[PDB]
Amino acid sequence: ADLEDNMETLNDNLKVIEKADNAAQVKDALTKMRAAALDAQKATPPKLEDKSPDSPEMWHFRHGFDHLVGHIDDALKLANEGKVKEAQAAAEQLKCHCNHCHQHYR
Amino acid sequence: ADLEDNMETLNDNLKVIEKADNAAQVKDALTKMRAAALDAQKATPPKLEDKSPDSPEMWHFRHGFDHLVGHIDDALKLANEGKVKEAQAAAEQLKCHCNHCHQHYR
Ligand code: HEC
Ligand code: HEC
Ligand SMILES: [Co+2]
Ligand SMILES: [Co+2]
Repeated sequence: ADLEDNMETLNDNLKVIEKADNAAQVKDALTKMRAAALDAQKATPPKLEDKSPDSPEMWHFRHGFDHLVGHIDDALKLANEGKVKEAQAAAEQLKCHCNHCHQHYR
Repeated sequence: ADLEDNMETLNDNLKVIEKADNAAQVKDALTKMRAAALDAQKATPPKLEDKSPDSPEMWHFRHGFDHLVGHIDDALKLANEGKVKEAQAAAEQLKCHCNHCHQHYR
């Protein structure tokens, strides 16, 4: 998988969670999102290839993935409690993370 | 001013930007929000009253204000460049910062 594949996995699984109505469905989708975010988390993206690894811009980009993963983890815990609607609300709140990183990068 | 005061300032001024009758109200509201966020960063939220100031919880709470201030500063720069519509568009995205911190700590 590459960055584009991981991003499509995140995109589609948000909608799977929206469409779902049970905890198993939400858990499975969040687990796939976690794997995609972890797969994309470590690579320096093309626009930052020439920046220092500890540069502010690279730091903020890496933290975007770290924080996204943290909130996926929190949503997964809600699904594992059987709290379907709370997990779905947490998943919808992930969109803020998506848009924030995209707005910085583009 | 206390944390409740700071949050009222943030709420009122975010809505001012959305409803701004003229462009100059946007910069004025962003300026007040910036100060409210830096004041709030010096408070302890009720749900974290029993936690160490070095807890992961207090660290993430304080950091949320630094990140909010960074995006307020980006919007202020747009306003100061005369790009007030772009600044108003940027201000609407600030709601993600409010929602993220609230889901943890409000
Ligand atoms: C940075 C820390 C990111 C986070 C968090 C998320 N995405 Fe992303 N996304 C990122 C990059 C570097 C790119 C490629 C360059 C570009 O500007 O497109 C993308 C791209 C996408 C795409 C494809 C283009 C598009 O239609 O927007 C999608 C569909 C996408 N990203 C989805 C997505 C979602 C749903 C996220 C949150 C769950 C998300 N991304 C987080 C960088 C980052
Ligand atoms: C953490 C980093 C926060 C950010 C960013 C924002 N808010 Fe907040 N808010 C936070 C806490 C911990 C609390 C609870 C305070 C309490 O004493 O109970 C709040 C509360 C509010 C409220 C309600 C205030 C009240 O009198 O009960 C409002 C209206 C509010 N917050 C608004 C608000 C807005 C609009 C923000 C973004 C611009 C925002 N807050 C950011 C913590 C944090
Ligand atoms: Co968080
Ligand atoms: Co940012």
